Amino acid sequence: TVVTTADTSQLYALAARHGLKLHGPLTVNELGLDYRIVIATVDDGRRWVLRIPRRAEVSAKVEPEARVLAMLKNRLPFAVPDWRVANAELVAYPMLEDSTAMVIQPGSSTPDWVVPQDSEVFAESFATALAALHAVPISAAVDAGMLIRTPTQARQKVADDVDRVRREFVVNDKRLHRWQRWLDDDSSWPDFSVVVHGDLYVGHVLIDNTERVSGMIDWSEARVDDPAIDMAAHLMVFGEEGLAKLLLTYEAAGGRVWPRLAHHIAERLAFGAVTYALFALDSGNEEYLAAAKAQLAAAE
Ligand SMILES: CC[C@H]1OC(=O)[C@H](C)[C@@H](O[C@H]2C[C@@](C)(OC)[C@@H](O)[C@H](C)O2)[C@H](C)[C@@H](O[C@@H]2O[C@H](C)C[C@H](N(C)C)[C@H]2O)[C@](C)(OC)C[C@@H](C)C(=O)[C@H](C)[C@@H](O)[C@]1(C)O
Ligand SMILES: Nc1nc2c(ncn2[C@@H]2O[C@H](CO)[C@@H](O)[C@H]2O)c(=O)[nH]1
Repeated sequence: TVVTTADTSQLYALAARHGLKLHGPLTVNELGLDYRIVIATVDDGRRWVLRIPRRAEVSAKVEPEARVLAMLKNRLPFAVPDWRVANAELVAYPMLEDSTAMVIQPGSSTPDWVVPQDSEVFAESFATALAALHAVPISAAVDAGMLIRTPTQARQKVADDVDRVRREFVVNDKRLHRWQRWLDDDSSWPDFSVVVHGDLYVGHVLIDNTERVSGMIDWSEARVDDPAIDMAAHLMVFGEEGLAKLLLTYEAAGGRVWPRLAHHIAERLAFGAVTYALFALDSGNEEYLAAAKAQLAAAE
């Protein structure tokens, strides 16, 4: 035989327990710390994504995320995963075959490709898609049992994350003062919350052949919270010029803005160091921890 990374017999049995008959090519990504991700061919001739929780604490998150996606399906003008299997041992959905807005080889630190800066179709359709997401009524989020943060709770969560990093790591003094100044800067913070994706960047956005946004994936961080959460990565990837274009079109599409939104988004992006450090800490992974500590101690 030939040794292969995927355990085809175990994967077949797992899928079959949930009404899916695997047959044909599959691909496996075991780099995720919480899930194994397999793209598999099923006897319907279609590819399906198998999202396999690794541990009980991850399995616990399946049921609430399933309620989120069930609520979002009809309320977004783009596709989201259709979790036709959702249980503690397996999530599975038909693959949304459109490409992500970037392409990267598993394990690599460098993408092969990112949708270009000058793609007006991408920029525009991402802005309108984001306005549509942020227009989902909070009532619908409450009815779906989502995590809800008022503006005060949103700001408290950021404070709590900063304080946890301060307890566990040694942070550059200027970084600490930046975060504290932000937390104390009333004019930066929004006076409302919206449904956010929570982990939104080009790698979780799907596009058609023309580069028009057609879907979003990986909704595990979705909640009602600060809208700027979903704009930080756009600034990170497309710069201030990209952000300026996003905010103009987002507002024109009905997105609610506030005067210091662009500033707030930059502060949220800086806060990404906190998010990364807590991910590292909770992961127990020494390589991620090494990177986090180095970033935190470094002057920005
Ligand atoms: C351009 C392409 C590059 O993407 C980015 O830089 C995004 C803008 C990031 O989001 C930025 C912006 C941000 C707002 O997230 C969208 C912010 O939270 C974050 C930490 O970094 C990522 C997505 C981060 O992931 C996020 O890291 C979190 C700690 C946990 C998140 N999730 C729950 C599993 C996860 O998706 C990550 C750390 O990159 C550096 C992923 C890590 C594997 C890499 O270094 C990558 C190879 C990348 O540099 C990239 C793919 O080449
Ligand atoms: N194009 C596409 N990629 C997916 C889909 N589901 C998962 N992926 C990929 O697998 C990762 C983990 O879910 C994502 O970040 C994507 O890289 C999908 O339906 N379509």
